[PDB]
Amino acid sequence: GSFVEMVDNLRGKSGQGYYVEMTVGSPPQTLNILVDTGSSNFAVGAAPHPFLHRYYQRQLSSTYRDLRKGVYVPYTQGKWEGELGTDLVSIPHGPNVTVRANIAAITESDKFFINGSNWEGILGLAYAEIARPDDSLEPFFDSLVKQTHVPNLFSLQLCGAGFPLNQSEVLASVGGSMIIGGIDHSLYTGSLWYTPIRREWYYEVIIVRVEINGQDLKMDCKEYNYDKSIVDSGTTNLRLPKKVFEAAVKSIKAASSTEKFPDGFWLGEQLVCWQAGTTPWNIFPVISLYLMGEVTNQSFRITILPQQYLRPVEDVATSQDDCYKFAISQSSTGTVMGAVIMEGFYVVFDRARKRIGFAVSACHVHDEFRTAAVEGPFVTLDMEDCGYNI
Ligand SMILES: CCCN(CCC)C(=O)c1cc(C)cc(C(=O)N[C@@H](Cc2cc(F)cc(F)c2)[C@H](O)[C@H]2C[C@@H](Oc3ccccc3)CN2)c1
Repeated sequence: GSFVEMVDNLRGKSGQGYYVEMTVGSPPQTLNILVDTGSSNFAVGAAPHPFLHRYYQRQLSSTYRDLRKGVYVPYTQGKWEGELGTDLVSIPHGPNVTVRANIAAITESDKFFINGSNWEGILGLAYAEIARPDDSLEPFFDSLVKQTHVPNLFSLQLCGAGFPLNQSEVLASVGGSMIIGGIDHSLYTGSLWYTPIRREWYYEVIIVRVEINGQDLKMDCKEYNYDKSIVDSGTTNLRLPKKVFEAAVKSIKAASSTEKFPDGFWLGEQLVCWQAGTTPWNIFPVISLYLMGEVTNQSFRITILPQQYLRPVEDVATSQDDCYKFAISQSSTGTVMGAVIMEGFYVVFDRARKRIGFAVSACHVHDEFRTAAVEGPFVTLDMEDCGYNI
């Protein structure tokens, strides 16, 4: 590992998001910021809110510049409205550089901030095409690269604990690493396999085959990417297009049929619990997603365990039982490879070479019998046809 200064700089968990510490303004104002590869705006709370114990105070920054323009971002989940401006930004546990970046000062929000998450803003790491108001508002990473010598690449290791973390624990625990400008080899095992970034807006990729315990889901691969497939640290679950979700759940139910679970569990709403240490991991299937490779007619696969798609949650009775929620749900906006999926791998966002790399994470949760995996190559034809076109 050659980036020790950035190793272990993240905190959080899949259900509330992973964040990195940043500073904005002069003198520096420290804020915790949600790492979101699923959007492209850098925005921070800039006014009191019930769930924030601190926020950006523009009047106290000598380097603050007002862009005299409003901005509104309606995400799938929540929304915020704010005022645009620029200011000096740094990442304490990151590259030792300071850059002038666009900042949306949030003045109003609805279902955006999360009670107890410990973050006060969001860092959209995707491309300008999806930035609000429009693509003229340069994203943070683009500014960082244009203004410094930092290589055009970042990598993420999100570390799920494998069990519930209470308020005190989640504040003291290391949640992972965000390596800005490089790849740290201590964060993964095995080889890195790369899939092309189909188009630069979201970090869009193409899934060409799906297996549940090795059994082909057997759908037209176009269905897997309808209307797109993205890698999104800003979403907890693996979200799947309606028809794919229905087929996946049917197959996962069949594989785990030795135990019956309530509909509320499969809807991702209610938790299921087992006596301490008795979670029957072995009855649940592994899930493999084959992604387009960099070489013609070649693909590779990433395999996740139920230790990834079953999200640890504290029992309503704070008992000693081990409980979880099903972290796979349906989408009407394409496949979303969220945090629970990223927790199994070290993910390299190689913007310079327009590709995304995957490798088994040194911190993924597993058991003595199975492990997550990244394997290849496989001969796969007409993969271009797996991509969707409106
Ligand atoms: C992460 C903590 C738990 N959580 C949020 C609270 C329930 C989710 O799992 C979740 C669930 C859904 C169904 C959507 C989004 C969602 O919209 N996430 C976006 C980021 C985000 C928004 C928010 F309000 C609170 C957050 F904690 C995180 C991300 O950019 C998604 C949205 C879409 O891309 C865009 C849509 C519109 C504009 C720009 C990007 C694909 N990436 C997030």
